[PDB]
Amino acid sequence: EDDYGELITDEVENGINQVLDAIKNNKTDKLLDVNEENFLEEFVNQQAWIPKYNFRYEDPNAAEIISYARSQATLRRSDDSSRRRKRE
Amino acid sequence: SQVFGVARIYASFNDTFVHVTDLSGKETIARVTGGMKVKADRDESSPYAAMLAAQDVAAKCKEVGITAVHVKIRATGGTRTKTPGPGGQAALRALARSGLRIGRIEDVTPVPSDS
Amino acid sequence: VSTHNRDKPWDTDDIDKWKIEEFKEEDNASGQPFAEESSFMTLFPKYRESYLKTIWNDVTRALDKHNIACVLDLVEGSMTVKTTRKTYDPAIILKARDLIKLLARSVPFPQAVKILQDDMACDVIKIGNFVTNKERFVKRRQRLVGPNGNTLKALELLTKCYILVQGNTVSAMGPFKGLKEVRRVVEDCMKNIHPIYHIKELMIKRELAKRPELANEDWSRFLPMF
Amino acid sequence: PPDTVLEMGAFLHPCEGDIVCRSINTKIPYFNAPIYLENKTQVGKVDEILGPLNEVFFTIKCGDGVQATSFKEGDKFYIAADKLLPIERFLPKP
Amino acid sequence: EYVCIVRLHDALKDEKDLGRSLENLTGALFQRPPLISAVKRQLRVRTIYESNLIEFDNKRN
RNA sequence: GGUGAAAUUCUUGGAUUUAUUGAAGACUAACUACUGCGAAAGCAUUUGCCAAGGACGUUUUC
Repeated sequence: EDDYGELITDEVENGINQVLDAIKNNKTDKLLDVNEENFLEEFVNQQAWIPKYNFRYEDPNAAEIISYARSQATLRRSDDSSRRRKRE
Repeated sequence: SQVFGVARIYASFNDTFVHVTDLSGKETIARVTGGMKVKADRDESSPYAAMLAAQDVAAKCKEVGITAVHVKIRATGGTRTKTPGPGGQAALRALARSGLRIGRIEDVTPVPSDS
Repeated sequence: VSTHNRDKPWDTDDIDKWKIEEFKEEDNASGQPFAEESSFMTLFPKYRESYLKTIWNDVTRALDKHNIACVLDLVEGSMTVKTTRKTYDPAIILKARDLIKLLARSVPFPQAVKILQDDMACDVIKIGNFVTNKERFVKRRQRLVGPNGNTLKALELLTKCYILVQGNTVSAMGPFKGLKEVRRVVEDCMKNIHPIYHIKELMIKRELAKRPELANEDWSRFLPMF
Repeated sequence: PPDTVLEMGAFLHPCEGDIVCRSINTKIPYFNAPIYLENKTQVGKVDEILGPLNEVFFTIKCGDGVQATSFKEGDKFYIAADKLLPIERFLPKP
Repeated sequence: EYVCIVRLHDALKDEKDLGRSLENLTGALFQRPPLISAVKRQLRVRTIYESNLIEFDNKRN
């Protein structure tokens, strides 16, 4: 289970950056052939994907996935399993 | 004084279908597609083409005399998404605008158990 | 290859097909309500229960704006939305079904209430059936969030959609194109294709969409294969 | 949450969104006392006490999120033991 | 001694249910005064000595 | 049909959609879950049959 951008290598990243620079240059031959942009550039350049109510990330603790108990006291009707009836 | 004919609507992300059919389902009154209203392939997902197709289907039903229509909305289903398309709501509201009564509204989107 | 396709001169390019008209009580020319009452029922997990206990009246108030009855029964553990006689909009019951599904899938109510708008649309993606192993499932679910939520924010910047990853479901609220893109990202992430692989492709697609000349041509030559 | 609960009532009628119960226990509950299920989960508050001395009934006003049609015959409803009063208190003094 | 007309919200399944309930509540009873009454609302035991169902109509309820 | 736009394919012989019948393989939608179970693999339709366990207590030809 690759989780550090295995297929997207450094050479592939450099090629994608060169293609992006060629697109930003708006060359005719290339065409024929705070700020969210700053945050995206910081995420891309510093490899933020690699590990070390408008939106979810605005709320605090958006990183943690909240886990819950498998048993709760509640008003919900619970049907007994056939195994428990057989034991009884 | 009330004529019931089920109007089955296909609300996909790519296009929309309207299909006026008898209550038994054996005999179909009329059919119309999003691509029939608009020549562009990208405009098949557009709400305006779905509204035009719904208006044409409602005119055909009024010619057939269908006073009220039961509606069954059915998404892409299966392994694909279950969200109804943009044009389904617009065509349902267009059928409301046409003056036909709206009967029972149920969802017939197919869901698999797994895989 | 649209073979045997007839022309459509009645279509106008000046008309905005993406525009959505509002609805009113006098919009329907029938003048009569729905013949049969239509209801939609969903279940919710037990851990949501108490939160629903504190929000439901407010939820009712929202449905009071759209003349839709609602009921929440804890013993069945179900929430049902029903159309009323004063209801005049046929799709608002579907939007209420979307609302109760989003509320069951742990989307908070200040965010979930916006599904009643015509523009918004929701998609709930099931991720429990992709991989059977628990550790691999947890790891691939953490790939979507990443460290400190950052790539998740990038996914928001990819789609302009509210994305919430809870348990076995990913809930996405936003425009239809963003819904399809995040569906692609979530399914490919559960099939162990990394989220940044699609994030970079979406960034390149946005840069290609910036130029109309590149938008006219195929993006597959410029974009890297994945 | 209550420390202990006692068998207060048995389900009889769901009328008008409130639970009618035969009083199994031999003492009279407080007005607006919380009614629980045996997992000590609050279902509603006592709304009305009625019926003759030999057969006492009480009506529970259900809390929000609880529906009266969800229950069935033979169900039991529980109350904290502090919320009870002797029957001879309401009887006339000698 | 009163003569009272009771209005039922829904029709009974059988007519003798009202008579059975009327003879059920004959005797000592637990009552709380309504909010309209000027006295304080407290649970008291009051005796209904006799009762008799003069008439009952399901259609008129 | 699908795409950002596309494109390959299917067909006025009926593509697509809807309704029914027959056959085949697969799965058990919501509740549902990194707090349950299992050594791992993995595991929720009903009904039975079979074998074995986990935690607790009493202990052991220990």
